[PDB]
Amino acid sequence: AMLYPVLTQSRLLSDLSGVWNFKLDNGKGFEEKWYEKPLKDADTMPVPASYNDLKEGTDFRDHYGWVFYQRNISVPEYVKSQRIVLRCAAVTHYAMIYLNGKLICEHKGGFLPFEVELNDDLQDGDNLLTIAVNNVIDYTTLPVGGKAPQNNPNFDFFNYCGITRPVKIYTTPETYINDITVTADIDFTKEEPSAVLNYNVEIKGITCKVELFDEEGTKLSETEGSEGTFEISNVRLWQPLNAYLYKIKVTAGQDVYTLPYGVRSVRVDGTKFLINEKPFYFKGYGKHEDTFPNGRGINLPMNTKDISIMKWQHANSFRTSHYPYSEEMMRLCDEEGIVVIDETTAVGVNLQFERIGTFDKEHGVQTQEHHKDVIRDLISRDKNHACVVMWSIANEPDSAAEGAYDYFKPLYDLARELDPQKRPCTLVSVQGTTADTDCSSQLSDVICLNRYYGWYFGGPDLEVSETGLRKELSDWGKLGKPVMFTEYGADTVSGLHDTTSVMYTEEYQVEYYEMNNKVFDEFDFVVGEQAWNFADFATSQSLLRVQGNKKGLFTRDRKPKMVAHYFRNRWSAIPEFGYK
Amino acid sequence: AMLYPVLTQSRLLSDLSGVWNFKLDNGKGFEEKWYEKPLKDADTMPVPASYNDLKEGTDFRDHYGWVFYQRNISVPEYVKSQRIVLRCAAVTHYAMIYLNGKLICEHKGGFLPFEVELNDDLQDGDNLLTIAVNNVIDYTTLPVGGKAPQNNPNFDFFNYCGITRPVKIYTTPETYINDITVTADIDFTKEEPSAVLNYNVEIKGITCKVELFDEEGTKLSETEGSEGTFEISNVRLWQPLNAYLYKIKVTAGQDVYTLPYGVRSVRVDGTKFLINEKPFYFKGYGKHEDTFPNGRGINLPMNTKDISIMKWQHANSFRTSHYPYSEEMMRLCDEEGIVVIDETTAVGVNLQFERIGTFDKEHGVQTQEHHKDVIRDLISRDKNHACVVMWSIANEPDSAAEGAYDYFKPLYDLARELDPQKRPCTLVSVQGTTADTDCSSQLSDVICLNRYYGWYFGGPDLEVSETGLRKELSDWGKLGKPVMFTEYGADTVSGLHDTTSVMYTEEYQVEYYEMNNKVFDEFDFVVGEQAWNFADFATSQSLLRVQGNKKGLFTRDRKPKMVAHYFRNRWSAIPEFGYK
Ligand SMILES: CNc1nc2sc3c(N4CCN([C@@H]5O[C@H](C(=O)O)[C@@H](O)[C@H](O)[C@H]5O)CC4)nnnc3c2c2c1CCCC2
Ligand SMILES: CNc1nc2sc3c(N4CCN([C@@H]5O[C@H](C(=O)O)[C@@H](O)[C@H](O)[C@H]5O)CC4)nnnc3c2c2c1CCCC2
Ligand SMILES: CNc1nc2sc3c(N4CCNCC4)nnnc3c2c2c1CCCC2
Ligand SMILES: CNc1nc2sc3c(N4CCNCC4)nnnc3c2c2c1CCCC2
Repeated sequence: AMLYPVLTQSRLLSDLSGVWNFKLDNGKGFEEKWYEKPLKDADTMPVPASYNDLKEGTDFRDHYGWVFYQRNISVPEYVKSQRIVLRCAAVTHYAMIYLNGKLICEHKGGFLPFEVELNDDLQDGDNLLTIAVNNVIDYTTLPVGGKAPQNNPNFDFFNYCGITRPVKIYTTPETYINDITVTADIDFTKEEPSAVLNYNVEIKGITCKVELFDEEGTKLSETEGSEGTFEISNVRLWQPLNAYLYKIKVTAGQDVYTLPYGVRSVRVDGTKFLINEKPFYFKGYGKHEDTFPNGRGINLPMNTKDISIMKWQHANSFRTSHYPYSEEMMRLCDEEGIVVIDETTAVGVNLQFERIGTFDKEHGVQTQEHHKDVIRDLISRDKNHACVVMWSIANEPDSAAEGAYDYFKPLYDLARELDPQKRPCTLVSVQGTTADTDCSSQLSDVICLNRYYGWYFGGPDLEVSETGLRKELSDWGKLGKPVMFTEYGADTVSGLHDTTSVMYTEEYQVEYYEMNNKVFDEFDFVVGEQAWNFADFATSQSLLRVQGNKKGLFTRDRKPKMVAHYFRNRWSAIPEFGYK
Repeated sequence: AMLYPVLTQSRLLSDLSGVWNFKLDNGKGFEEKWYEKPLKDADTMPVPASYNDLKEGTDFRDHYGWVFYQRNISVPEYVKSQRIVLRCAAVTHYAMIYLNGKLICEHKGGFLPFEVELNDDLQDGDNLLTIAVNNVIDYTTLPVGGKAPQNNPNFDFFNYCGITRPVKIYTTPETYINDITVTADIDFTKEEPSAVLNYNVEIKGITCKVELFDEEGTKLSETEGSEGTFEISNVRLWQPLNAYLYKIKVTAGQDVYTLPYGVRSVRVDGTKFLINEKPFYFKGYGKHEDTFPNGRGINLPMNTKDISIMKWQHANSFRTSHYPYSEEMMRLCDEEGIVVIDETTAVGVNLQFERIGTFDKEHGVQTQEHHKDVIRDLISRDKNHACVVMWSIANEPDSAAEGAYDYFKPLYDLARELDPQKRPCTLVSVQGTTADTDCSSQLSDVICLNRYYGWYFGGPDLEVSETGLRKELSDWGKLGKPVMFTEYGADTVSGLHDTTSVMYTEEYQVEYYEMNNKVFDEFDFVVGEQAWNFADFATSQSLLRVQGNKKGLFTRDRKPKMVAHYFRNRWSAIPEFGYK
C-alpha cells in the first residue's frame, strides 16, 4: 500500500530533488565501497530525471550497468519524535539505497513507488545517502530485455533510466494512516441519482473519524469507523471532461490524511463500455512519459501542456502506454476529467519476432512472479482514481501462443480480485492475433487491438489495407464484446509534404487515419479510437527508426502535425456519450 | 540578505511545488475576496513555471493583469517551536501573498528571491495560501514596459509571468544564521600559492564557530568569531573549466548552515581580464531562461543539458542575459566551473527606438530607485559565487543620451561598494554608441559591446560590414581597457540551407561569424567573444520575428545548427588563458 505523500497537519514533506552527485559504475564500484565514502571525481546530475540524455557522447547515453547517485541528508533532531520515511516514487529498473554506508532498501521495477523507514539508521549530523541504479533488462525484467555488452529492448522505446521520479522524505505519527480505500454504489434510478460510499481505513503502530467535504471545502457528513460507510444524495458524479471531486479527511490517532475522490460507475454491457450507465466512446491516444532532455523523467509542465492539448483537440482518454505513469499525472486526470487506461510494465512478453517459444519454462520468459507483484503494487496505488476505468495487464504479449492462456489467467484473476471496484481487465493485442487465436477473447472484458493496416500491413496500398481491416474487425465482432483500437498510426516526419502522398508525409498520415476511421465507423461494437502516438518519442536506433518513433500526432516538443488538426475536427463532432 | 535554503541539521526544507489552483483575474477579483475563499471554477497550474504557454488560446498567452495561484498549507504543530518562513524564489513582476485571507508580504521584481515569516499567522489545520501575480510592465518596472489593453515589452523577449521559480517552506532556530560572507586573498608569489579567507557571519534573535572542509568532506581548520578569518596553504584554486569548491560549516547557536566556496582572484589590468592573475578570454554566449513549455520557469534538467553542451562546445562562460538566473543554475556553474556575467533586470532603459528622452524626469523612465534595490538584492544573493566574475548593471540602456551618466553613476557606485570582492562592473552597449559618446567608457572596467555588423548593420554585405566593424572596434581600443563582445549573431532558421548563402540560412550564419571572428582576432584588447544567442527563444510577435528569436546557435530544444559545429571547432583551438 502506498499513499501519495502530501502536506497534512499530521505529516511533513521535504523534497530531495536537485543536483546530486553522480558517477557511472566502472565495474569496480561495489568492490570498493563507493556507497560508503563520498563519490570522488563525481559528476552533477539533476534528480528527478532520466540521466541518459543529460550528458554528451554515447558513454552516458548507452551505459550498460550501474550508476551511483549520492546526496547528503540531515533532519532536525526535533523530528525523531515522529516516524521518518524515504519514498522513492520510481528508480528505473533496480534500486539499492545505502545510508551512512549500510543497505537500507532494495527494489525491482522501474515505474512504481517504494519506501523505507529511517528512524533507526538516521544518524545525527550529515548522512551520506546513496542510490545505486541498474539499467540491465532481460527475460526476468518487465519490460523485457531481449538478446538482440549492451541492453537490447524487446520493446519500441528507449531504455531511459536513473531516478525517474522524485525522492522525498515525509513523516508520520507512530500509529498512522497507511491505506484508505473507498468505493461507491450509485442508484441512477432516482431522477436525482445519489450514492453511498464505503470507507475502509487502515492504521499501523485508538480512535479514527472520517470527514467528507465537497469541491469548495464545505463539510457535508461525518462518521467513525476504520471500516464504516457514508451517504450522499444529489451526488455530483465525476464525468469524462466534467470532473467533480469530493474530498475526504481521515483523522485517526493524531494523524490525518486527505484524499480526493470522484463518484462514477464503470460497467461493460454487451458491446457497450458504460461510464455512469452511459455508452462511452474512447477518443484519444497512447502516450509515453517522453520529453527532452528529461528522458522518461517526470515533467509537471508538459503534463499540463499535454492535457491542455487534449482538451483543445477534443479527446477524452489516454493509455499509460507500456508502464504506469507518475502519481501526479494520475491525480491530474482526476482533476481534469481524463479517462485513463492504466497499464503495467509488461511489454516485451513476446519472443516471436531451435526457436524458443515465448512461454517456454526453461528458455523463455521468467516474468510471471514479478508480473504479479506489479499488478498488486499498481492496483494498490491507483485503486481510488476515478480516472482509471480499465486495467491493461500487458502490451502485445504473444497472446496466441502456447503457454499464453496459462500465463495470463492467474494475472487476470489476481487483477479482478484486487480491484475494490471490480473494473474491466484487458490486454492489448499485437498484429497477427484473431478472435479465435487470442487468449484475450476469453480473459478480457474489452478487446483492445493494435492494428497497422496502412503501414506495416499493406502500406502504401490503402485500398488493400482497408479490405484487410474490414475483414479482421468484422470477425472480432462475433465475440459480442466491446472492441477499441489502442494503437494505429503511421511514421510521419513533420515537414514532409506532398500533393500526391508518399509514406512519411504529413499527407499520407492524414489519409491513413481517414481510411481506418471510415471502417471503424461501420461497427457499432467499436467503442474507442486511440491513435499511436500522441507525440514523437525516443527509441533505440535501427534502420526503421527515423531519429526515434515518428508516429506522433505531435512532434516531441508538442507542435501539431497536420493530422492533429484532422483529429481535432473529427473528435469535435463525436460525443463522449451516445456516439452509438 | 538571502541564503539559499538547503537541508541542515538545524533547518528543514519542504517544497510547495506541484499543481496549484489557478484563476485569471477578471477585474472583479480583488473586489470580491478571492484571496479569502477557495477559488471557484479554478484551473490547474504547475508551480514552479511560467503559465503563459501551459494552456491553449491567446487568453492565457496574452493576459493583461493579475492571476491568482492558490494552494492549501498545513505544518505539524511540533514545528511552531522553530521559526517558519516562506521563500518565494521568484514571482515574475509583482507578488502579493495572502494567508487565511490576510496579506502577509508584497514584492516588486520578477527575478529575485523574497521571504516572509509565518509563525504568527500560521493557523492550525489547513491554511489557504494565495499568491496573486501581476504581469503589467511600464516605465516603473525593470524590465521596462513600453507604450508600443496589452503589455508591450521594450525588450526582445516574451513577457513570461507566474511563479517562475519555486516556493518552499524552511525553518530555523529562533536565533539563526542570516548571512555568511567570505572573501579571499591569494599570494600567487609562492610557487605553491596559498590564501587567507575572511569569514563574516551574521545572526538575528551566543556562540558561533566556523568549520572548513575540502572537496571530499575532510575537515582542515576551525575557528570561532562572527567576523574571524582562516588560513589555507597549498590552496586548490577554483578555475574556469576546473572548479575546486571548498565547503564551510557555520555552527552558531543550535543553528548550522553549510556553504561551498571557491578560491579565485578577478582583476582587470590594462587590456587584460585576469582570473587568478592570468589573461582570460571569454568563450560562450548570452543565454535566456527560456524552454518549452516552461516559459521562463526553472528547468533543472535543461540547466544540466545546457552546461553539458557548453563543455562539448569548448565554451567557458555565459551572461545572465536581461535578468538574474535561478540560484540552482548559479550553484551549478560553481560546481562545473562556468564563468558567469551576472546581470540585472535593467533592460529597456532606452526610449530612443514631442519625442521623449530616455532620462527625462517627468516623462521618461522612473526606474532608478528600483534599479538600486535590484543591484543590492542581487549582490546580496550571489556575492559568494566564484563563477561570478563581473556585474552587468544594464543591457543596452540609452547610455549615450543626456541624463545617462547621472543615472548610472549612483548605480555603479552602489555596486562597486556592495561587492565584498570589488569585482569588475559594466553595462552592455547598444549599436550606435562609440568610445567618445558612451558613458560606459568612464564608468565601466570592461567595455561590453552588442554589435550586429552583418545583420542589422550591412547585411547581406559582409565586406562593407567588416569595414564598419574594424573601424568601430579600432576606435574602442583607444580607451586602453578590455573590450569583449557580449552579443553578435544572425537570425537562422534551422533547416534553411544554400550553397551561395542568403540571410536566414545556416550557411549565412556561419559566414557572419567567420567575418566577425576574423576581425575580433586582430585586436589584442578584445578579451571575449559571446554569441547571441545560445538557443532560439520566445519573443513578442512582430514582422521581424520568425516565430520568436532565431539567432541561436542551437534550436529552442537544444539541437545544434551548423554554426554550433563551427564554434565548437574554433573554441577547441582557443585556450581559457593566454590566447594573447
Ligand atoms: C502486416 N504484417 C506486419 N505486422 C507487423 S507488427 C510490427 C511491429 N510491432 C507492432 C506493434 N508495435 C506496437 O506499435 C508501435 C509501433 O510499432 O510503432 C510501438 O511503438 C508500440 O510500442 C507497440 O505497442 C510494436 C512492434 N514492429 N515492426 N514490424 C511489424 C510488422 C510488420 C509486418 C509486415 C512486414 C513489416 C513489419
Ligand atoms: C546598423 N543600424 C541598425 N542598428 C540596429 S540595433 C537594433 C535592434 N536592437 C539591437 C540589440 N538588441 C539586442 O540584440 C538582440 C537582438 O536584437 O536580437 C536582442 O535579442 C537582445 O535582447 C538585445 O540585447 C536589441 C534590439 N533591434 N532592431 N533593429 C536594430 C537595428 C537596425 C539597424 C539598421 C536598420 C534596421 C534595424
Ligand atoms: C513483438 N512485436 C512484433 N510483432 C510483430 S508481428 C509481425 C509480422 N506479421 C504479423 C502479422 N502476421 C504476419 C506476420 N511481420 N513482421 N514483423 C512482425 C512483428 C514484429 C514485432 C517486433 C519486432 C519486429 C517485428
Ligand atoms: C533599444 N534597442 C534598439 N536599438 C536600436 S539602434 C537602431 C538603428 N541604428 C543604430 C546605429 N545608428 C544608426 C541607427 N536603427 N534602427 N533601429 C535601431 C534600434 C532599435 C532598437 C529596438 C527597437 C527597434 C530598433
